[PDB]
Amino acid sequence: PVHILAKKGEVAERVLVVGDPGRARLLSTLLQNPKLTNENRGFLVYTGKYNGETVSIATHGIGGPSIAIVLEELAMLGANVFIRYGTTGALVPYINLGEYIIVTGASYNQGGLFYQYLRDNACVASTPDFELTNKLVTSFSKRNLKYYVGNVFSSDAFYAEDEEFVKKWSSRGNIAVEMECATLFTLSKVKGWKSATVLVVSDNLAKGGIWITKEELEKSVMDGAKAVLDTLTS
Amino acid sequence: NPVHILAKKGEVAERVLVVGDPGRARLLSTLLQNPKLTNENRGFLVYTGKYNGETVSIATHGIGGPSIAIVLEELAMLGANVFIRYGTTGALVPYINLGEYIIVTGASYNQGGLFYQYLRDNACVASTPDFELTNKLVTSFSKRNLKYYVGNVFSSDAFYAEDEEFVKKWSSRGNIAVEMECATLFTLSKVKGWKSATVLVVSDNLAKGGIWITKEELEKSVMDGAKAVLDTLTS
Amino acid sequence: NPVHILAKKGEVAERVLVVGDPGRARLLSTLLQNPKLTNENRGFLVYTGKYNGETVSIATHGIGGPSIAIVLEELAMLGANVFIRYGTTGALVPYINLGEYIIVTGASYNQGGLFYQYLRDNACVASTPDFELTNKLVTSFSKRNLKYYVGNVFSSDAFYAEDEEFVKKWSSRGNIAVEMECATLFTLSKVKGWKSATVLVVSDNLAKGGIWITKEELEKSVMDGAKAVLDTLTS
Amino acid sequence: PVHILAKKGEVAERVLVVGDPGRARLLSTLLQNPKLTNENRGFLVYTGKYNGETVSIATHGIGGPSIAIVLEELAMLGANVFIRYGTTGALVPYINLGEYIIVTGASYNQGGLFYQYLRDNACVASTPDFELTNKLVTSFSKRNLKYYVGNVFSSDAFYAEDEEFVKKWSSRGNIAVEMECATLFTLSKVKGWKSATVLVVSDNLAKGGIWITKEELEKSVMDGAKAVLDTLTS
Amino acid sequence: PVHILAKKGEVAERVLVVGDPGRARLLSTLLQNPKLTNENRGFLVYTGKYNGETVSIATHGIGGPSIAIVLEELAMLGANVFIRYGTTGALVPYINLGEYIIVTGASYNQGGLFYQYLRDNACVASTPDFELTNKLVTSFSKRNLKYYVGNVFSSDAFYAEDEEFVKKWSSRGNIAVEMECATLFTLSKVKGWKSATVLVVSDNLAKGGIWITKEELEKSVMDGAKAVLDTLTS
Amino acid sequence: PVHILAKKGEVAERVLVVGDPGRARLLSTLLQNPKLTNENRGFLVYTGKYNGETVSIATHGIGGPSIAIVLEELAMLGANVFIRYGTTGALVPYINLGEYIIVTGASYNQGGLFYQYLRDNACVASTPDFELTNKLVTSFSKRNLKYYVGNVFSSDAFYAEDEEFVKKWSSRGNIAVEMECATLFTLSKVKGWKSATVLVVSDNLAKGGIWITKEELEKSVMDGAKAVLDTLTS
Repeated sequence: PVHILAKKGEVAERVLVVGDPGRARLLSTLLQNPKLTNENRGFLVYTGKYNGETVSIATHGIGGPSIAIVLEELAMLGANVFIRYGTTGALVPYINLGEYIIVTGASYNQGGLFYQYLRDNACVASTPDFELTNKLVTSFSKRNLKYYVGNVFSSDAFYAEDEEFVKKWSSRGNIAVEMECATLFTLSKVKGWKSATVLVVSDNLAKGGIWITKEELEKSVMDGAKAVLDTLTS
Repeated sequence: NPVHILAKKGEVAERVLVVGDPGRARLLSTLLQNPKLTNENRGFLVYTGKYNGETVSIATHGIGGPSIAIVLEELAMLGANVFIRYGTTGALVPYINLGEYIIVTGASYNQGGLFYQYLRDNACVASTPDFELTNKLVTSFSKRNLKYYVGNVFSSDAFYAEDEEFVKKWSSRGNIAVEMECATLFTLSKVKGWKSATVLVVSDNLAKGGIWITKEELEKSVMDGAKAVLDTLTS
Repeated sequence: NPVHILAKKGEVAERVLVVGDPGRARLLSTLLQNPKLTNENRGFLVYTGKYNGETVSIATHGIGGPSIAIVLEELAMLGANVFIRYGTTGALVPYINLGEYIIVTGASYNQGGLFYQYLRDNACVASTPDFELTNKLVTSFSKRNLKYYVGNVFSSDAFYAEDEEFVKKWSSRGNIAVEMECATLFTLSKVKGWKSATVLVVSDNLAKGGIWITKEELEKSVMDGAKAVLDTLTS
Repeated sequence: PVHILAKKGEVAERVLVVGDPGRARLLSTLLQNPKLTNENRGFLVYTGKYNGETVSIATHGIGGPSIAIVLEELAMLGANVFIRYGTTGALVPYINLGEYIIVTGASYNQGGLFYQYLRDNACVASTPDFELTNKLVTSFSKRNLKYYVGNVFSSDAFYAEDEEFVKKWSSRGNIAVEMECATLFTLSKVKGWKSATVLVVSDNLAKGGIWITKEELEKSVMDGAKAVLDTLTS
Repeated sequence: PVHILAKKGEVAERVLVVGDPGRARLLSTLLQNPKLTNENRGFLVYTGKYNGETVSIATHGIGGPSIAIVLEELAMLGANVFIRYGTTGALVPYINLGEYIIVTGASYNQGGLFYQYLRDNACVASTPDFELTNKLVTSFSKRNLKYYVGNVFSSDAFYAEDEEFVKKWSSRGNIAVEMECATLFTLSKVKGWKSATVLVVSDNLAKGGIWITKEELEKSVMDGAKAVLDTLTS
Repeated sequence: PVHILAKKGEVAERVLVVGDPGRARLLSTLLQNPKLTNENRGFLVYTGKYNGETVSIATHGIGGPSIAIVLEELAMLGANVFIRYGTTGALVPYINLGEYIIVTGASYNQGGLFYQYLRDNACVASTPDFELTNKLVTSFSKRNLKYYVGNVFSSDAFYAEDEEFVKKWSSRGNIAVEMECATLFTLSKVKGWKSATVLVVSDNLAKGGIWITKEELEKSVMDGAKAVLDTLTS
């Protein structure tokens, strides 16, 4: 571990991963006796208790290259189950801000990180663990939360322009866009890790007029985190 | 109008079980009530009957992405919108036994041709089946006490192309079996708005020597799986 | 051994006329002396008889590169080494009339899948038929006073994929017609050392409205062309 | 900007960017009257004065996707001159630890980010601003620092295995490897920004290793930072 | 015409194209009352008479980019029929030095020039005109010359190393390697020009031990040129 | 070498390369006691002295494939420092005819030549030698010549149509277009040669046109050549 500087036995087997260190710390308060195991390079990691089960909440930063490093090092420290909990922008009009999307697969443009790991340009199925995903669905529905199940496009260029973005990716079967799922899923399949993803809808690209308040999004993040933690400790 | 599948509108059901071998289509039609052959053009046998109070069609798709794409497109033009592929496959992992089943959760594939023509560029669009439908398949195979494994498959386009590290390469990429039509089915269904899924009967294990099964042991496996699929399609 | 074409060794001739429609294979077998069905597995009808004192087989290859690749591979394993594809096609240029023929000199294609698996990279390997064999086809069609055009074709993998400038794009690239198996046939024959060629019956013109021909006018066209191909195969 | 929440007027036109939030905090002590203008998502940004000019030190995280986001938002807040200061692994045996590499270009594997921005697979020259780079050579020369000028490979997969890694990239004209330069240079050429990069060698992939010290590196990092600030304010 | 500076009516409709200006001048002596119409940038072009038929012999230099420019300009000057006459290296052991190969198609690596003309990476059939090629075969056989008919690989890198070169390209259906055929054929199909190619075997890559004398190769070049000219004026 | 038939010891380590054989002949008059060491295939090579150093002026023809062959053979004959001096079309409105462009990098479309040499599709940084390029800036400055420093697009298809040519390449950080730089730079990085390039602007693709004269260009070409020779002998 060059970036995450935790010690032997500090990182839990099951980890809730988020991109924003602010969210990691915030969610750490849902744990019992949470301990900061790492803060190097801003990647905050907390290990505490949830439902009497030891788990960790880790920061993975933005982008495939970043989350790949974090996952590799966390696994080197004992982690083998990862559930990414993040924010996304819907690509379909019917989804509201504050609702969730349980990811079933990730579309991505070839090259870069994937070529280095896969060694060629084959489109390897980028999917989460079947079982873990169904467990998330039960957990969310059990908590009466509004979620949608579908694929997402994992973009590498947040600001790159594309006048046909929404139609293009929505017509391709994706209902939302974020940036780490493809990497998380593919690397996991290749390394043998059990992974899944649930995203909180913070924006709707198919409706640049709707908005959620700050207090209403943090409540959405908190309610979902509980559902994810129920799953990580089930 | 369709130029390969010459069935008339109203002769193809909304729910379709698709298989590659026209012989399997004929053999499975016996599971339907009052089965009627609605097409035989170009050898693409399509039967339409009932099952569980639902009208269902069993259609032949031939071998390969190009062939299945054509059949799916035409069936859809004839009103089909729910497809469940029931095929045969070679396992890529040691622990999966012959005659057992694989419920597909995704398909790996090499870019090019068909995908480029439909998608218009070389993006790796997630090639996955309908979530709801796939879980129902699981439920039906479980309710009928059948041994299944859930995982991704590699949809190859060249059955006989040589590749020395084939099995290890694709199994290390998270695929547990290999066949040739899933990527096309999933991706095209995604683009066209169709609900699709797939279950495969393991007829070979590329990871474990050359173990075998009696011809009858295999037919039973195919028959048992067909019933579970038909239950799903009509659930 | 072959797992799709279940003909036994000695049941498939060295010279094979291959067609995509199993119905055409049956219909053309009548041109052979003492035609015998040597396979029907998976609908791939293969007939073997004589013509001009030569033993010849007529085999079904289904639709698409993946399908024809499998059939060619297995027929070859059964001793075949000379293949002449006789199919149907859509002209990309205005001046070619329905029922007329196109003797293929090359095939354009989109890289990917099958080609990548066989070639191992994305090189554009010249996809051309055997020179000697193609000239003989020309000679036979000329000797039988049939109207043919000689030129390249685009071997598409997605029959229904949308492309607004399709006809102009491919015709401006030097292709006079479009079908789906030539690139695979030519390239694979090149790699495997087989002698292959192809003649196509024009059943549609994508460049000129929607002119048509009687069903019988078409069958005659197919029959007349089959005779010329059989003459070539046995010359 | 949704990531860097600095107020307009809180980010300088001249920006020194580093991947580690920790390094940004440490280097802010080199500015006069340093103010923290952003803390969101861990992307610490400091603004202050140096040699009579307003300057900012910003965190870009790891990988092309992350730095692209940060550069775009800093640019939207007024930044137009960027100088990345990072760590790297040398690909040639003669470069010692603690020394510096002034980058003249970046090799990269075609990938999603470049495709989304460039709209095709063209290998656009990924180079820094010529003038700015020479000013860097001048500043590092004036401070008597040991540096080498050359191309670097901007990798997207820190942990991807490659049996011939060193031989391959060194034979392609690269003397070091890192992860954000290609993105920085290419994005800057497309956006019209002036950019450059200096790297501190913290490891040598071509040599068994060198005997240095956590404090020899500290000084090396600080010394270089002064050279960059001089350049940014030249 | 920026490179070939001929005037209206100087370039013939039918042109024999060779890569070496030395060969163009040498072959010009087979014509009657040959006139040098251009020598700009070394691209020597001669227009004379053969069998009472007006024809031209033009220099196209080495490589796809070079021959593409020459063909484009020659066509702009009235040319529409081109028969490339050059040298090649056999990829099969059974062909001797001084014999000829009548090209039926050309294999090539995608990209560069082809992407600019074709606008994407489709593998367009790169073949010569069917009729013209058969005419060459009759002409050579008529002159009792030893030729082979087959495809060739049009390489862009004469010195690029490839330890499996011969097996790779020979197993792909090519019997020889040169550098302009793919360009000649594809551009011709796209521009509507009638083209063909005959190559003189100057080397056998599948036998790095055989050699031909200088007087024996020039006789091979002269004998073949006559056969090609018979065809261009038939 | 099978193309450049110069005798070993007849080619200098320092070489000024130009595409036009005619320009090579014209510039040889700048050397002391110029000797023609190669005439084969039109690739005129002259060797002589200048500022107390042996120097060669060689012809490379048009396109990457041609220059690659010439560079490889000159290198086999002892050349290791190359400076290309060519003509170019500006992609930005502010550059006037007769002025110069000192190239800092080359954009290119992935193609056969790069694939054969690099063995894959990696976008290796195609840059000139940093030192050599600065020496060029110095020599052109000392001779009071008007130049601009920037990247160029190395095209393979002079006549390929592209409705948005200028906008596309200028927006990608390129200020001019030519055809051999990418090959020169990349091959040199892989082979260990020291290379650079200066271009004379003979046309401006972004502006209707400028009123110059065949003799203003002659002088521009001669003046630049002296600046390059000074650099090569610096």
